This record gives sequence, structure tokens and C-alpha cells, in this order.
Amino acid sequence: PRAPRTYSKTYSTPKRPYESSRLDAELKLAGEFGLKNKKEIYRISFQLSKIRRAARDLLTRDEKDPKRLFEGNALIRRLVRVGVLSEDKKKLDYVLALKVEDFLERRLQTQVYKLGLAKSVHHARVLITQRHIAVGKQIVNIPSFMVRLDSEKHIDFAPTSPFGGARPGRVARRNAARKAEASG
Amino acid sequence: SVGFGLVYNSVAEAKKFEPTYRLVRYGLAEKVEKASRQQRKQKKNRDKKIFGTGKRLAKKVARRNAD
Amino acid sequence: HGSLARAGKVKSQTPKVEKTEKPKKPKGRAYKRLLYTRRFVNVTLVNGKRRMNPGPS
Amino acid sequence: GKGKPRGLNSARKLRVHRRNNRWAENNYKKRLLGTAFKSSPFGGSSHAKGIVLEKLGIESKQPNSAIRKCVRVQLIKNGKKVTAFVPNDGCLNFVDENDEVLLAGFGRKGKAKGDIPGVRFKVVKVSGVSLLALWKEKKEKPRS
RNA sequence: GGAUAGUGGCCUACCAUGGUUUCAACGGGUAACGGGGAAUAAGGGUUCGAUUCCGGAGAGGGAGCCUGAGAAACGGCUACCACAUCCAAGGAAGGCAGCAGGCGCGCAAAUUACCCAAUCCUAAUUCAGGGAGGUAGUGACAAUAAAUAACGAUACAGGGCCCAUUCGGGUCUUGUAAUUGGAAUGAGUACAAUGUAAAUACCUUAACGAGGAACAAUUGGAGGGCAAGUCUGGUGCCAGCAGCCGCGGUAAUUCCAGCUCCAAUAGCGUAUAUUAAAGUUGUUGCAGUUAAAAAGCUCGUAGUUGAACUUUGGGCCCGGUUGGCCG
Repeated sequence: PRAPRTYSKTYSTPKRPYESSRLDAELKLAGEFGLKNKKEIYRISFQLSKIRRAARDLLTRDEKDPKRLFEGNALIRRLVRVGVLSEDKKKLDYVLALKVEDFLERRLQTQVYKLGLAKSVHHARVLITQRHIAVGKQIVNIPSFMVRLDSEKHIDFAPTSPFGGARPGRVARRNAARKAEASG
Repeated sequence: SVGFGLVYNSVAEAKKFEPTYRLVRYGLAEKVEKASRQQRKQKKNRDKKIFGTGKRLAKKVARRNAD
Repeated sequence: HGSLARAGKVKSQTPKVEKTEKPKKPKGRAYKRLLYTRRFVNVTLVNGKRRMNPGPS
Repeated sequence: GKGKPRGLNSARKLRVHRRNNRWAENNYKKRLLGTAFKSSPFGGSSHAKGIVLEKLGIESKQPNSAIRKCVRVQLIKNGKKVTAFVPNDGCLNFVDENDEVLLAGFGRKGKAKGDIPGVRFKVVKVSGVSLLALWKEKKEKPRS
């Protein structure tokens, strides 16, 4: 018989659904960081809880233990690679105290808006879902990318995208045809 | 795009080693069309039920039908 | 007993009000932005309870 | 000594005591006695099927004055008679009689919900057509 | 001693009353195949495991056997038993808890397709055979990503600073239109090629290809729990809502219906279980005067527990650490 293929969940519905404070705060963060849905904050909180629990069960063990050293170094290396934390802080206080807002204000969706090549987080989302933007060599169509500064070093536009040339486009072609018909 | 590619030293080795379906797809060979899986399996079932060549059985059946 | 009748009386006597024509709401990435605008730019009722859906006075 | 033994060799006594005192909880007792499998009329199933028999106009319990107008259903897997509530406004004329009706629970682990006495199951679909669809007129039950 | 591939009351001939048992034997039930494991995790835990791998049993219920190295073999045989097929009325022919499919059953579960090419198996083991296996189809059990068009130019729900020709205007409009429209996108077809046994489950250069009656999105609620309307019409303890408290008897924020809001987004609602909740199973860690609960009292076997003491004690050296009175 077919060997099993594993799947996993990525988001956690909070224990109580109706908090006039929690719901309101998560609505603020979703609106101010350009998040179309609530399951996205749910999953980002799931990852944050996972990493915080890893830090907690790492810290509960005594100092200088080689397992602790290795796990902490690997976690710090991954977190530096993603870049949400300054690369000159090894006290682990910031990685344990990392909040959802701090985590979200580093992913590429905020980066494009703050650099100004989209002028709107919603406009950036539509550009990504329409595929007229490539972070690097390969054209991307997913809003949740979490660049690791590789795309920052390789910042450019998609080849078959506006301002990339080599293609007027369908709407531009029909507009030109209509203008030619009107002129003569 | 990314794929696999293999170059043989000669057409003889290419024909010997390449799979038959691959040769048919490329055009280097062709496999004669035959009956479908169910039909050939049914043929094998019938001639496994039949014992012997079957010519004598057919002749006996024809003789019995005649008389 | 004896009331095994008049099933859905108000259901029957309810006047059939049809559906009003209205522009379609934009759902997806738009809806969260519309709620953002409807909630955080609206400051009309902040006197004593910070109401969000005021009834027509 | 707080009652219960506190010795390093009292695991047997503690386990036996817990085993005997677990029978005081309704859920554990019913689960291990299989009452829901045998004594319950759904046969330990979330949903059941049956044939509507007649109409029941049982009255509400105080403080209330209304007729719930349920139906009588004879189940198919075991043949037991039950009284099944018809939830929505004007679903009686849809679930009238002589139909292959599908029945569900109420939501109280086998108890009556509100002012309806003696009823524990409700009609959710009849003759292959949902009571909700009939109520909302999205699709109508065939006459045959 | 026999039999077995050999151990063995495995089976026979000959002694004692031998073996198990309140530390639960034996018997009964299991809506019991046992494991790795599945669901929450502060911990300790409570349920589930038919099912993707291992081991065992069966291939209608039983038994008994040939060949074979290996079978109590059933897509091998023999006989009897819930079945069931074919006669020109003697006889013969099995068995899908294997694939597909049907019947019955039930709340509940797929096409009577294609291939041996990715994987392996068997054979004279090399050119064959494999419903094992793989491909497609159905159906949204789960699971990851995620569309329902941004926006230039002006009319305001009324916003920051200056010329201070003082409540007339300007390098950016926080945010609305039945005005004009600036680069754009997938689905459905695909002069075209790519995934596969050339063919549709991944792309693109294509051509048809959004302009808001457009390629239009709902499930239930808005008294509380629990965020969310004393806004209107209808009914009037009726019809109905209602997880519980409750609403409705002529001003119903709760019923039916039109504008607004929520869990979520193609996913939500309901039912039955189970986990946290539950320190309402309490080993951690519950209560017993009155809320349920200290046997009427005492003795006593099993069980649990059970004063204190025995080398408690000092001197020197050194393989090894310390952010070290050390950069």
C-alpha cells in the first residue's frame, strides 16, 4: 500500500472568540500591516508560540549543556537569516520576547510598502497575486514570502511585468488600436 | 526549464538501452498495436480453459453439430 | 390538544418583501479595509460608551 | 493522613479505589455500561432514520403557552417509537406523514431542550430534502 | 514408551491429591485484533488505535488431507452444515473479509476505466506474467497557498502648515460618485508545445478574455453568556425563538421580513462522542458537624504503615572546572 504522506496545521483559533480587546487589537494590526484575513494572524501567532515555546524549553535546561548550545545557536541563526532581530544581540531576551507586531513589521509585505515601490499594501497584494512583481530571479505570486535579504540584495521587477519592457500588454495593445482607428 | 538528458556513443547502443516506450515516443521505433488488456486476458482465460491445441476439439464440435 | 393546525401562521401572513437592489460588497482583501475605514475613521459616538453601530435617531 | 493511603506500596489500593469511585460519574458509568448503545433509541448514533406516524400537539411547560406540534417517528434500524420535534416555522406541512424522515439529536446529551416535555430528537431532513431547504424555499420536496 | 523436524501430559501405561488463588484464581462482558502510535501539552493526565508499517487470525461455519523445503492453503482437494447456479428432470458446477461493480444494511463511504513506463515480486530466474503497484474518474472527510479589480483629474464626513491682501487660497488629499478613465490578472476555450502509456490534475508568447443588473459569497446571530440595533412593517402566551437564564398575551431591541455588524472565507452551521475546562475522580490534588458523605460499637485475617542506634570524625598531596584578586 501507498506510504503515508504527512500534513500539519499552521494556525490556532484562540480559546475565547469574542474579546472586545483581543479582537480589536488584532484588527488594528491586520489593518495596519495589510492582512486580508484573520487566520493569517492566527498562523503567525502559531509560529510565534512555537518559537517562544522552543525558547522556553531551551532555557528551562541548565547552562552550558551542549544540546542547549546547539539548539539556541540554530534558532539564533535562523532568526538572523530571516532578519527580524538585530544581528548584534545574543542575550536571547529579544527572541523570547518577540511579539506578533515586531514579527510582522519585518516581512516583505511591510518592506515593499515602506520602501515605496507599491504606494499601498493592498496594491502590493494585488500586484503579487497578479504576478507582476518578482522578488528575485523567479516570479512570485504569494503575499507571504518572508524574504531573507536575498531578495533585498536582488531587488528588481519581473521581466514580463510593467516597466520591464518587451511587452505592451493586451489592454495597451487594444488602446493603441483604438487610438489608431480614431486618428485614421 | 530543467530535464534529464543522455547521449549514447552510437545509435545501436541507444536503441539497445533506451526503453521501448521512449523509442516509440521519439519515433526511433514503433510497437504494433494489439488487443487491449482485458481482451488479451480473456483470450488467455479461454485458451487456458481449452486443453490441447484445440483443432481436434473444434473438429469434434463441428461433427457433433453436423450430426 | 386540538391545535394540530395553523402551522406557520405568521410564516403565511408575513408580507413578501423582496430584496432591494444594492451594489455588491467587495470581499477578500477589500472587506478588511472597508471595516478598517468604518471603524477607525468613525468617531461620531465617543461620549460615554464609544458606540459602533448607532441606530437612526 | 487525609483519608486515602499515602504509602509507597499502596498503588494497588489507590488504583482499586479510583476504579470503584469512577462509577459515581454518569459519563464513565454510561460509557462502560453501553447504555447509549442499547438503552438509547438512536443505537449510539448521531443521526437516525424513521417513518412519520402521526402528529402530536403537546403543550409547553410553564411559564409558556404554545403548541410545539411534533411528529411520531418509528425508527428503521430497531423499530422503536419516538416523538420528534419539527423545528422551524411551518415545517409541519412539509413533514406531514408517510415519509422517510431523518432525525437528529437536540443538543442536551439526550434531554429535552426547552418547554417541550418528553421529546429528545428533532427533524432535520425529510424524504431526502432538508427541512431548512423546505423552510427557505431553496428546493421543494417532490410530491412522489 | 509412542508421535513429532526435535523440548514437552503432546498422547499412552503405571503414584500421590498434586497445581492456581483476596498480591483477585476461576467465571462473565467487551459496542477487544496487540503494538509503533492519534487528540491537549505548566506538570500529573483522560479518551482513541478497524485503517497507510510490524506481529497474529480468517478468506461462507466447521473439520480432515495430497503435492510441496515450507499450507491445515481455500483465486488446492474431500465430506457435512445458515446459501446458491446450470437440465431435452441421469448429472454437474463454488465461496469477491482480493479489483471494479451490485444487492441487503445503515447517518455513513468511489468507476462493472488505462498501463506494467516511476517501485518491487515470480518464473527455465535475461524479451513474460502481476486489479501487488501506478494513472485517470467520483466525492470539497483532513491539510498548505489563496481571486471577487488598485488607482490620475473635481464635487465633502471636515485635516494638518504659511501669504496673515484677517472664516480667500497653495509642493500631499485620512477617507465616499449613477462623470472621465493611465500599466494589469486567473477561471472557461488553448494555429502552439510541456506532467504521463503522444491526452486533460502545474506554465506560458499567444487569439477570445472583468469595467461594479458586471465572471455578483454564504452559512446563524445582534438581551446576557458573547462583539455585535428600544431602526421600521406583520403576528399577538397564537404562530414561533430559545445550548441555559428567558422573549412573545397590541410599541416584540429575542418570532417572520428590508439597511448595518460578527467565526470565517469557499467555508461555516447542526447532531452524537471524546479532551481541556474538571482541584465536579483529586498520586500531584477534592469533600464527610450543618451543603451528599465517619460504618451503631468493638475485635480481628489479608493489605498499607511501623522508636532510635552500627565509620556521626580529622590531617597531606594531585590527574579536572570556576564570568576567576587574570584582556
